[PDB]
Amino acid sequence: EIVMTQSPDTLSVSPGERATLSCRASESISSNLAWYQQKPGQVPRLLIYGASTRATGVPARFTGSGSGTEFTLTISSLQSEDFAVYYCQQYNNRLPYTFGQGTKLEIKRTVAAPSVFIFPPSDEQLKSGTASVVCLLNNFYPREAKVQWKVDNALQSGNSQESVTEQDSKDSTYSLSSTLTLSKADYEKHKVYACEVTHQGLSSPVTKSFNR
Amino acid sequence: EVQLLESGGGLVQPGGSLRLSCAASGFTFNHYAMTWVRQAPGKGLEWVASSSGSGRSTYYTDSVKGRFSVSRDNSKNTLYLQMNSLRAEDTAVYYCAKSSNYYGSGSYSPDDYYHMDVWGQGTTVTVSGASTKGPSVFPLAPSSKSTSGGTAALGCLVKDYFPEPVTVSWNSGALTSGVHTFPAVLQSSGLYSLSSVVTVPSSSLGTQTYICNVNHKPSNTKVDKRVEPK
Amino acid sequence: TELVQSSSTGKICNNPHRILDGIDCTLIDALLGDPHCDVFQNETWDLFVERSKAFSNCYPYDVPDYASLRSLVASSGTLEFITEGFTWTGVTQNGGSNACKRGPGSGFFSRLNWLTKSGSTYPVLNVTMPNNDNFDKLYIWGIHHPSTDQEQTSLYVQASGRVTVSTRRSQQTIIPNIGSRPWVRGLSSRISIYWTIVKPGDVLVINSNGNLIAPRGYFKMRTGKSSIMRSDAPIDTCISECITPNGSIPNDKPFQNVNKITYGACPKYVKQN
Ligand SMILES: *[C@@H]1O[C@H](CO)[C@@H](O[C@@H]2O[C@H](CO)[C@@H](O)[C@H](O)[C@H]2NC(C)=O)[C@H](O)[C@H]1NC(C)=O
Ligand SMILES: *[C@@H]1O[C@H](CO)[C@@H](O)[C@H](O)[C@H]1NC(C)=O
Repeated sequence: EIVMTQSPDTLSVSPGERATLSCRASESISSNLAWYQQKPGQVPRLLIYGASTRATGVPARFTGSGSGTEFTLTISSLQSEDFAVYYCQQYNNRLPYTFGQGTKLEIKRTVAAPSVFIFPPSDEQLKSGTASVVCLLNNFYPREAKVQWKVDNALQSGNSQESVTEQDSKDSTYSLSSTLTLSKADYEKHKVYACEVTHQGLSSPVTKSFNR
Repeated sequence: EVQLLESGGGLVQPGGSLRLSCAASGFTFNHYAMTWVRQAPGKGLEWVASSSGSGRSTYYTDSVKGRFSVSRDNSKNTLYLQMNSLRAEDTAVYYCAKSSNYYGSGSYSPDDYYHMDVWGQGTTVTVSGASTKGPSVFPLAPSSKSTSGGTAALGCLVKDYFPEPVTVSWNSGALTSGVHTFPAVLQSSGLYSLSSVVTVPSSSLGTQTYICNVNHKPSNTKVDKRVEPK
Repeated sequence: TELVQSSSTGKICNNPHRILDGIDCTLIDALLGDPHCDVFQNETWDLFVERSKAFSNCYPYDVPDYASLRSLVASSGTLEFITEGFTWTGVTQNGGSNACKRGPGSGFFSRLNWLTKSGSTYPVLNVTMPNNDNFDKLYIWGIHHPSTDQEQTSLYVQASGRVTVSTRRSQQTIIPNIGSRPWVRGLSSRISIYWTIVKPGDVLVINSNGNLIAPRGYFKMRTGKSSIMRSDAPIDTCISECITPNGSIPNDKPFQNVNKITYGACPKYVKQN
């Protein structure tokens, strides 16, 4: 079992700046290493093979180097099209193919605090026995954010899920939606429903809450 | 042009079987090793199985041995993947991919596996106990708690549908600025849920109507829910 | 249109063109002498037909310059092989592999000679075969890529082999690439097949200190108007001057849309149906 390890998991760099992605093999694969690029909802595309050879049509700002167990892919100046997930891959070393786990190349920008809004359950949904409370974190950077559900100051666990958008095409921020789901009976047992948000753009955690 | 056209993906119960197909064109099919690559939701690329140019040599990742079987009909320029006793962890988009040559055009390496030249468009297989179901659409009403200055956030909660995907637009595509449609989350029930929000001028909440258009094609569901302030 | 031939018979007519059906064999495997392709020895053709069901059953190999070799042999229209008395001093000849069974036991490509050490030495082989004939000689040879360093030294003593093949014009040196490739018929190693044309008045020089897959002779080359075609259509005793991979067509119309590839007197290809 040859193991392909990529580092870091996420690389944050400004548009127009240099970026270097690393890939390591648990044993020597000589130069039988390829780099692929994949955008969300898109097929992977070949960039480098033979560790250092640019594929046809790949711009000159992409370069690869290394042999044996360590490999680097360098982009000399990032363009908007370059922010994507990059995978390295060994080929023909006893097993046909092995992929690295991938490195996300993410747009670096200044810190931006989230706008926090809370939505009580709709009366239509409450008529079917389920209550969903939605908390929205709008246009924040960096991605790391802690959303805690507090019901009468009691910290909720195991009854919420969240999802995050991709970086916005214009301001490069993230948005997050967290949904707390309780039964109708449980929902009516309590008064204060609060969304507590911790983020680097905020001096202290921000709580958004409502009653009834 | 070299083309790889995939088909055969779908929804199957756990323990079920599926057969994937990869029709190739634009190259001498039996000269090139062909392989299957899969990508689980929000995870990385994983090699599944490879077949030599002739098909007489096959290889499998450990987690599919004895369950998956790669074959090819070189008279039809088609690669196959027979998937038996499917498990939930087999849910992924499955790509077929053509090995490149090594020495350049006019060379011949049917038993070697080089950097992948061309990929299929992908076919999705979903292994779950859930049955196809249309979503329930609930409004996320604008209020003072969703209003900052003169801008109000409103949205739609699209809950409990299966399988992926669903499409959400606002005012039949007329409203596109400030829209955020989030990725779907898989709930513990085996059903999906997502929300779509948009920020609009608060002064428009009295006159302009805001409708989210939800479309779940795998169940032929079309819902247009008007989001009213309250 | 009425000027475009759009339909085919679905069969390849063997009159007037002499058709050779490759069946389970590619022309290159017939050239190399894959054991299940032995029936094609010293065969001849106007059109060689390669089938998609063709397979290899010998040592796993690649051919860096496959298309050019295939075309040169197909255009020649023959497989006439001439045995030459190479002297390989100090090495063991006729190596065999169980990935290339010839009958009950192990075997090898019939036209190639797998050389290995004798005793505990593999000397620097140095041989010269002049072309004192009036025709061109085609030499097929190769190099063994062992799977491990241990296999390399077990077979050739030297830790790094080399095959150098020259004429009076130029010299070509290949260095083996040691490493484990995916398993094929029990082997992680590979062979790379190379070829050299030697013209009248030129010479063939082979020098190697290991890993040489030696020639046993040459193919007698000729300038012909034969060809090769990939087709699964059955061969039939009919009559057709024009042959496509889809099958035979009449050549009375000025144009045809059946296939880009044709052999014989054929209408000019157009895309329009
Ligand atoms: C002759 O053979 C060629 C190659 O097999 C055929 O070309 C393909 O035919 C299939 C038939 O359904 C089409 O789906 C493909 O789109 C064709 N591809 C190309 C590149 O042409 C061709 O149709 C055959 N014609 C006849 C008359 O048999
Ligand atoms: C091979 O033998 C010939 C004849 O003796 C000699 O001239 C030549 O130099 C030898 N090869 C090399 C590489 O020296």
